[PDB]
Amino acid sequence: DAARSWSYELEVLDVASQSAFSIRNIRGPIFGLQRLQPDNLYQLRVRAINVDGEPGEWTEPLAARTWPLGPHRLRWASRQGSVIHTNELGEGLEVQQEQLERLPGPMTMVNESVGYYVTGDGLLHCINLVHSQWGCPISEPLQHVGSVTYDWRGGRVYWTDLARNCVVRMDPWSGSRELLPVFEANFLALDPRQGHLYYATSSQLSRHGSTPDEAVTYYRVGSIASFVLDTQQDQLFWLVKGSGALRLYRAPLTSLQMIQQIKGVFQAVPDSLQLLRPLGALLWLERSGRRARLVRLAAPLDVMELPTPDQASPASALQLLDPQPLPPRDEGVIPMTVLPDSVRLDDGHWDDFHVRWQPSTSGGNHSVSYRLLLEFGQRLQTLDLSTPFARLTQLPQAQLQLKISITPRTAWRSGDTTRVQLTTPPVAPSQ
Amino acid sequence: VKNWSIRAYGRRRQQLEYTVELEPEEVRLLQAHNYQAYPPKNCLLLPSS
Amino acid sequence: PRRLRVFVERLATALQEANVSAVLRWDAPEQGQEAPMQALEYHISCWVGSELHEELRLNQSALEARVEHLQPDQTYHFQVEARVAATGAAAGAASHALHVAPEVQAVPRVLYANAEFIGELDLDTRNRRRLVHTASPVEHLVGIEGEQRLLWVNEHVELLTHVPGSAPAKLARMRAEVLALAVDWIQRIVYWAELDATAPQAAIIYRLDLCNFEGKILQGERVWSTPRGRLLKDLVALPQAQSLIWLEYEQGSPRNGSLRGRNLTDGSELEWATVQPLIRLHAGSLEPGSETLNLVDNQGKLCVYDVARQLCTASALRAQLNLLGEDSIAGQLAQDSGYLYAVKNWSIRAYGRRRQQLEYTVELEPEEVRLLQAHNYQAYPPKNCLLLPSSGGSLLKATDCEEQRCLLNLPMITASEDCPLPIPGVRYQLNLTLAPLGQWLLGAGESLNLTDLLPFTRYRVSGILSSFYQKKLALPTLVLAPLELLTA
Amino acid sequence: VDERMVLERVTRDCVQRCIVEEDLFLDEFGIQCEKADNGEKCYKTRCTKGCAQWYRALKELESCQEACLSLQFYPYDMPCIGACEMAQRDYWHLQRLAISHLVERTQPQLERPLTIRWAMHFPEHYLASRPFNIQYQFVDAWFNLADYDCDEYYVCEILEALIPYTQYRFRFELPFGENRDEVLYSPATPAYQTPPEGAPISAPVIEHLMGLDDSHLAVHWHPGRFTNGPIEGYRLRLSTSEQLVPAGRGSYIFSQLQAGTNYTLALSMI
Ligand SMILES: *[C@@H]1O[C@H](CO[C@@H]2O[C@@H](C)[C@@H](O)[C@@H](O)[C@@H]2O)[C@@H](O[C@@H]2O[C@H](CO)[C@@H](O)[C@H](O)[C@H]2NC(C)=O)[C@H](O)[C@H]1NC(C)=O
Ligand SMILES: *[C@@H]1O[C@H](CO)[C@@H](O[C@@H]2O[C@H](CO)[C@@H](O)[C@H](O)[C@H]2NC(C)=O)[C@H](O)[C@H]1NC(C)=O
Ligand SMILES: *[C@@H]1O[C@H](CO)[C@@H](O)[C@H](O)[C@H]1NC(C)=O
Ligand SMILES: *[C@@H]1O[C@H](CO)[C@@H](O)[C@H](O)[C@H]1NC(C)=O
Ligand SMILES: *[C@@H]1O[C@H](CO)[C@@H](O)[C@H](O)[C@H]1NC(C)=O
Ligand SMILES: *[C@@H]1O[C@H](CO)[C@@H](O)[C@H](O)[C@H]1NC(C)=O
Ligand SMILES: *[C@@H]1O[C@H](CO)[C@@H](O)[C@H](O)[C@H]1NC(C)=O
Ligand SMILES: *[C@@H]1O[C@H](CO)[C@@H](O)[C@H](O)[C@H]1NC(C)=O
Ligand SMILES: *[C@@H]1O[C@H](CO)[C@@H](O)[C@H](O)[C@H]1NC(C)=O
Ligand SMILES: *[C@@H]1O[C@H](CO)[C@@H](O)[C@H](O)[C@H]1NC(C)=O
Repeated sequence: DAARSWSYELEVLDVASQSAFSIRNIRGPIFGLQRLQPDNLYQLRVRAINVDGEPGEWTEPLAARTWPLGPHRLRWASRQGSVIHTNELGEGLEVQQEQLERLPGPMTMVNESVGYYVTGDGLLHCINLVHSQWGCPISEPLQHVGSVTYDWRGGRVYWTDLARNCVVRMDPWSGSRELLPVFEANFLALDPRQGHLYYATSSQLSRHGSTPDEAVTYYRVGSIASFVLDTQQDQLFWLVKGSGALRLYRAPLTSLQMIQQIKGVFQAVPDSLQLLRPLGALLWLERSGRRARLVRLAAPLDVMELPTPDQASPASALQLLDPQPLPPRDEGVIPMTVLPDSVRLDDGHWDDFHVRWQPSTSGGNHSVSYRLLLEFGQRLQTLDLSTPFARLTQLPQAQLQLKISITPRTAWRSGDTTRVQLTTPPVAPSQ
Repeated sequence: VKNWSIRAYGRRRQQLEYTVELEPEEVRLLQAHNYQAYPPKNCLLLPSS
Repeated sequence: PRRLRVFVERLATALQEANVSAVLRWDAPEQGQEAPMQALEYHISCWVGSELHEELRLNQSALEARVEHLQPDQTYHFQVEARVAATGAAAGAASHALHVAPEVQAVPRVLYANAEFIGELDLDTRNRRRLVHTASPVEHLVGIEGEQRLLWVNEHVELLTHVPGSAPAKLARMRAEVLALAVDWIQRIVYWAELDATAPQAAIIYRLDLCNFEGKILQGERVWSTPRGRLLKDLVALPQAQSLIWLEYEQGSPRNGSLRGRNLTDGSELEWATVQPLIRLHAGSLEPGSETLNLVDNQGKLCVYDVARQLCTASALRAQLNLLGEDSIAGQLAQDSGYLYAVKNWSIRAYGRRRQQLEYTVELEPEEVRLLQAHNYQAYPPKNCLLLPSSGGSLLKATDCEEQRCLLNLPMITASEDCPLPIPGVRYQLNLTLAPLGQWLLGAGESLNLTDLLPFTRYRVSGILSSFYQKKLALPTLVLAPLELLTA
Repeated sequence: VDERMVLERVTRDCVQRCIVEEDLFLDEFGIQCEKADNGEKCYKTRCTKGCAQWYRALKELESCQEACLSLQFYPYDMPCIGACEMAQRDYWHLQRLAISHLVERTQPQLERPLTIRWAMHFPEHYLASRPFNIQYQFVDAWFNLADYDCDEYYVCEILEALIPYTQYRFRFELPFGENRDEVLYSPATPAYQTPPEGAPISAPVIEHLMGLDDSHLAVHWHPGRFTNGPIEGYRLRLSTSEQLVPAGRGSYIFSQLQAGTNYTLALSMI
């Protein structure tokens, strides 16, 4: 019942102009300050005036730097499946018409209608946000899915299948799935410039490319909580959830160093790290769902705290929505189909028995590699080639009908299979 | 390279060893993995004195 | 039923990285007398969290394994399953999780030296060895565990060495009664103290460098001596503090033990403050930054001393060792990195440093143990500090000259600013030239005083610098800066 | 007899899944087999090879990439590896659902070296699983115990130097295979207090330290977490005045000090 009815002082110290601007007579500890210049840094201290006019001391200045100017929208998701679009304060709430499932994760957007998200039980769901009667190629939800990502350039949806320990690449327009040889991965991000798939296990974080020379391991350990990929600045952040210490790192895509270790019993949601683009900031949602933590890359020691709105009171996902639209599917990375008339089995002298075809090209001139299948009756021979050339070693000599299947591929996707049947030439010497 | 075929002549036995036929626009340049003999590790690195 | 016994063993060899291995020992299950001795297949899987570290399958009668390349401050889980080899039947299974922590963990092995031999007594398996059969009985015993070298003094007062695979070689023959013995393990210097029979009695500290030992008998060098009327006991060399701690008592008062010593670089006398007079001094942790002495007060009370803080340190092993009595902890007291050994009533009692408890009590024959030496962890410098330096520099400083001679000073060498300790076994080879006139192969620490020089004539010295480890590794010799020395 | 039903149920579900999803995945060579070939190029033959090789890889500690190694489809036979990994996670899910009630109904017992006796047994494929962790908790989160030694009947022996005069609760974490979400937790033990030994390792944290007037100075404090024994006294050094205050009092007020100047309080715990 002791009374401390005080009026507080909040100063604004701009570092760009060296100007001290101070207001008076605020009654509560909460204050909503308005009318700041964007893309600017400020220093803030607080003291408190009593009834008699004697103020308290200054505090330490906090490095407070503004969000840049723009319609900068945050997409909140509940644990009950409601989607609320706020701006960067947690104000300006718009309740979206879509209804997600229980405990949804980060929604990965394919075009402006169709998105893919992974719930808390491991199921992967598709939702058409605009017209829900059509747009999803997979009819039922798919179990044991770790995360999901999308390549805009290849036009392929990538998810980690936790049951198979594989990464499944899917066409969003047809639902055709491909097993990729990426093992024990939990989270995915693909670089669209070069086609490299970056993946993080529970133990390690590494890279998968179109050749085995392009596999670079960046980290080896607690466990990796999430990771994001910075395509523009050529760098790579991840969250390691250890023994009571949430620690974030940075490595280039080609110095591995520690940015901030957050100590406490509270930790982050797996797949909740996000790169905020206009600050160069890193966000993660907390496990209790009532708090989103933000660190700036310029100032590592300042860890900002974003409270969650009351309408979505436990949160399970938060994205900064990109203000540009997503770019469409590139037809410059699609490999052209190998012509079936150009697949010859023109042989040389001695033991040079080989199959040549016209080389498949793409629109933008990318490296087209080939996978070839042979059928000598029951005999099978599979070759992974980088040239339009395949030497036949085990030729059975007895004038067979050979079935040849050329599949062109790039680093982003694969072309259509060309299936031909060719009569083998007569082989007189056998030595 | 003679008449769309690359002919390897062995240095030890002094004979023609391999003749591999080519497509007519496969070879414009020809470079071999010749043995690039390196100095020892005292010569390549920083000196002592 | 017997349990699986895993021990963390850290072994450091000079010019090599310190490796950490787990010694896994498990006895066989109980078999009947009708069946013979059965081969047991031991499947050992070692895990670090959720990843597999090493996987071992061994056919043995009883388990004796080593899992190499463990990392310090890391939790390793050893999943060991035992199956009978001929039938496939499961004999047993064990799961041992182990924080590594190598400053407080070792294998319980001591070195004992009776009148007949020097042997190893493992206190886990209770098995006795013989390292060297001595013709004359051992009085003092120290060791260098990086090269398995035992240095000892017999009754015929002679200093001998023993590498495994060779005969005992005499390093020195000594003409007085030896009070104590110690070794600098980094610089390979063996320090001992000899009695003086002058009626004020003192103890003269001798030294001998093991890098000058080429197979013939060397002689010791007097470097320090005691103030007269006082005597030495219990020489302990600390290399990382560069100290040589003894116990200096007075003749006629052996229970007035005071801790003194010298600094090993400049020879300055160092003093250590104790709250009570002493009787005997034993070495402790031998770890850089945390060096320890196990010193005994005159009441039969152990103090776990700290060298850097110059004060007593309270431990839970201090109360348990004081219950053994004065004759046990001042009889023989040994301490490795993991255990702390004492002999009471013909039984050697290992007290563990990590759990602060009595761990092993092994009964003895009444004349088995006269001395007790533990394999304490001799921490070595890195390979930049032990070897030859990179830059030559102006190491020889020119002194003030007379007309006849110039006293050239020959100092010790640290390899860089990151290396605090001197380079072991430094030998200069020098010639003198008139700006050869002389040829000297002289070590570091002494002086070359250079007689028969012409007056008002400049002279020039030149030198190469040779160390012990650069001759062993066949590394090339540094040529230092040829400096010119003027005579007036 | 329950284990062979679990084996045959996982093998039945594996061959039934490889019958079902044979049209679902586009292969890298463009295979597109029909429903009745039984040829080596197709999804169904490589996938039933994966359901043939899942148990032999588990009991001999082989990976599914190393078990499903072929010279036709190299370096990775993805239906074979996928069917092996799906059958191994279905097997460890069925063992966890089999033994879940027996894990969560059986309480470990502490006796006193410190010994936990749990009334269970090691699994049949013990080396194929992850290592079990004993977990500790202060009574007044669960952290993993670093040093223990257990045999096959779970008669464990804690070799970790615990904090003296600290109430502890212990439980068993059982992982099942390499899946990190498939862990079973045992119930906690009855709470055991360590016997008291040694000096305290935690300084007592003050609550409020201010002056009363120009001639008095007040302090309030609470005891620390690891007090290492029965608490007897708190020594207060003001810089000097050094007083002895017993264990019941947590507030002391100094006197006869100088007006208007800057001091330093040192508080210890005895
Ligand atoms: C460990 O030993 C087993 C069994 O050893 C066999 O039985 C003993 C009594 C003795 O007579 C041995 O010489 C026998 O080999 C080994 O299992 C055998 O392994 C070989 C080689 O792979 C195989 O041909 C045999 O069939 C196996 N025999 C049996 C009975 O299982 C096993 O390999 C040994 N392990 C290691 C790591 O050496
Ligand atoms: C976004 O892409 C999806 C496909 O991923 C489109 O959905 C198709 O829409 C047409 C027209 O409504 C339907 O006939 C198809 O059946 C849908 N495809 C599938 C696979 O179901 C969708 O129209 C696209 N949205 C926009 C705005 O372009
Ligand atoms: C690709 O190659 C063609 C033919 O060589 C050329 O005309 C074209 O400029 C190249 N680039 C793109 C982006 O299409
Ligand atoms: C040279 O090449 C042509 C290519 O058509 C071929 O017909 C001819 O036989 C070759 N000549 C010789 C001598 O091999
Ligand atoms: C470990 O160190 C010892 C002593 O230096 C040596 O004999 C042994 O070969 C080492 N073992 C390794 C590196 O596996
Ligand atoms: C023990 O020695 C110290 C230091 O020499 C001296 O002051 C002291 O008197 C001695 N005590 C006795 C009882 O002789
Ligand atoms: C010994 O002398 C060296 C060099 O003067 C100095 O660095 C060191 O501190 C001294 N050691 C002790 C223990 O005083
Ligand atoms: C001490 O040793 C003797 C040896 O005969 C033995 O009888 C005696 O029991 C021992 N005392 C204790 C207390 O163990
Ligand atoms: C060497 O000269 C020094 C100068 O101090 C002198 O002490 C010493 O006696 C000389 N030694 C000899 C052997 O002449
Ligand atoms: C000293 O001179 C002799 C004779 O030329 C030569 O063998 C030796 O290497 C020289 N040593 C130095 C250190 O210059």
